[PDB]
Amino acid sequence: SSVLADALNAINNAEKTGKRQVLLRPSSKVIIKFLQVMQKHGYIGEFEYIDDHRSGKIVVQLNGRLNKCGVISPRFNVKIGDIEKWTANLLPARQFGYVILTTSAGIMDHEEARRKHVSGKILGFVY
Amino acid sequence: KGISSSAIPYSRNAPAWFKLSSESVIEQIVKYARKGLTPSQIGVLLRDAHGVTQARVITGNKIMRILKSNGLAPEIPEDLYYLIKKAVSVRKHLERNRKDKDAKFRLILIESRIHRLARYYRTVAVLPPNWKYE
Amino acid sequence: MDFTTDKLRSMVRKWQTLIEANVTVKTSDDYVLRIFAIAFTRKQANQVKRHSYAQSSHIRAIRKVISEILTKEVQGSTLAQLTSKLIPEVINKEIENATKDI
RNA sequence: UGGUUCUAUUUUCUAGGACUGAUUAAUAGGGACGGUCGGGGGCAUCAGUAUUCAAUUGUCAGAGGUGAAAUUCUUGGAUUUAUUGAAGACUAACUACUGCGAAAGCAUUUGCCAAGGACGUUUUCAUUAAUCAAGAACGCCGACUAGGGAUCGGGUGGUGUUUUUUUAAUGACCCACUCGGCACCUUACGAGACUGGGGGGAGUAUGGUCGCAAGGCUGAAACUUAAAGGAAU
Repeated sequence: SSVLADALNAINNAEKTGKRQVLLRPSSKVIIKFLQVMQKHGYIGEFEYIDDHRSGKIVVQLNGRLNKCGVISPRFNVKIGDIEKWTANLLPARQFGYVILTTSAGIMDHEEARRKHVSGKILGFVY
Repeated sequence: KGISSSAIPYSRNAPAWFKLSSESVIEQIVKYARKGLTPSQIGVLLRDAHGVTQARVITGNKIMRILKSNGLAPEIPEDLYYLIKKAVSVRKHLERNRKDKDAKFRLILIESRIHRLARYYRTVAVLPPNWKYE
Repeated sequence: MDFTTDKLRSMVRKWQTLIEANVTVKTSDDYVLRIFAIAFTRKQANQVKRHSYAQSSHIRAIRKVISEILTKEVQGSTLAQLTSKLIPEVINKEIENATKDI
C-alpha cells in the first residue's frame, strides 16, 4: 500500500472505532501537510511528530468531526475551472468537505487553491 | 514473520565511556579482516570484546567502507557469498543422497533467493554483469 | 526378570512422558544381558500447570545418564551380584539420584 | 619498492619527490552470529512385542468360525503350553482441540548429513521489496479494535522450593513482563458494490401422444379329445 493511504486508513478507522488518539507510522512531509490542512479546517485536534531517527511517528488527537479521509490514487491534474466539477463529482454534497491538492504553492484544499488562483494535481479528500 | 531485530539507540555519539581511539578501532578492524573474518564477524567481535557499540557511530563510516578504503574489499558481497556457499552445501548433500525431496525443495528456494539479490547487485553493478552462479 | 503387564499399565498416565531406555551389556562373567528401564516424568509440588512434560532434550539427556549409569552398574557386577543388586530396587535409587538434576 | 642530496659529532640523527570525493537504517526485506527447538527430511544403526512359519518337547480329540452353520486344519497329533529360530511389517499405552512441515504428511534408540523456524542482538547490506495469468518443483466476510483463560518455543527480571559440593557446563517448578505460534471464548467497526445447466418447493387433474398391462382351468386345436395336474372338495 501507499504511505499516505495507510496513515489515512488508520486515522479513519481509529475514529470510526471511537478512539481519541491515533499513532501513525511512518511520517512524511505530505502527511504533515495533509494533517495540517485538515486541522486548519477543524477535523483533527493537535498532533505531534515524535522524531525517532528512522522516519517519524505522529500522534494525532481527534475528537469527532471527521468521517472519511482518502487519497485519489492517480494524481491527475485538475484545473481552476474544473475544481468545482471535481468537488461536485467526489464530495458528498455542495459545500461539504474539501478536496486537497498538491499545487505549485504546496498542499492546499480546493477552495484555498481557487481562492489564490492556482491549480495542481489532486491528492485526497476530507469531509 | 517475527519481529526480532536490533534496536539502534537514538544517540549517534560515542557513549562517553568509550575511551579508546577512533583510529585504533580501524587498526583492529583491518587486522581482523586481514586475518580473515567477514564484516559481520568484525562487527560482532568489536562489539563484544573491545566495546565499540557500532563503528558507523564511533569511527567515521561503516566498516565495509573502512575495509574498501583500507584495501580489504570482498570479492563478492557477504550476503551473496553466504547464500552461495549454503546452496553449494545443499547441492553436495543432494549428490550424496538423492532421495531428499525436501532438500531439493529448499535448494529451489535458496536458488531463487540467490537470483533475487544477484539481480539487485548486478543492476547496481557491485559485481560485474555476466555473472552466473556457475 | 519381567514386570507384570498390570504394573506398567498401572504406571502409565497421560499428561507426562515416559522415558524408556535399554542397554545390551556384558557382565563380569560372559553373560550378555539386554536390560531395560522405564521412568515417568513427575510434576513438582507447587506445580500448577497440568502438564509436566519433558522437552525431549531433557529426555535425551535423561536417557543418556540412564544408559551410562546402569551400564556402570553392570560391568562391576556378576550375575549373582546384579541379582542381589536389583532385588532391593536400588539401581532405581541410583537413577533417581543421578537424574534429579534434570 | 626505487632513487637524489643537506647538518653538526671512525659511525650518529635528519628534509623533500613517484608508482578516492553525501543521509537514514523502516515494529520493510536479506545475510551473519548465539543458545537452542521439533514425531521436518535423508542415510545408517538399535530395540520392542505381536503375527505368520519352522524345529523341539508335554498332553490328547477336537480347534477355527458363525446369529446358527459350513469351506479349512486335525491321532502322519490340530488347538493349548514351554524353549528357540526365521521372515515381513509396525512403532501400542505415553498421544493432547499439543509439536513440526509449503502441502500431501511426520511418532522406537543412537549417530552422521545438510536444512528450517521463533527468540536474543548497541552485527552486516541498504530498498535489495508485495501479488499472481504463463512456466517449474513436490504431491458472515475484511483493509478491522481491544481483550480473557489455557498451551508450545525463546528471552528478561524476581526470590523460594526441589537441586547441590573444587571435574565441565547444564536443570525442574512458582510469579510478573515480552516476542512469535496452534487453537478456543468473546468484543467494536467497515460497502463488502475437473467442461457440458434449466428454473422454486409441495401437490392435483388428464376424452392428447408414446408405452406396459386384462381375458380365462391347462393338456386342447383343424379334433368338445387321452393320461396327468390344478381348483373346490
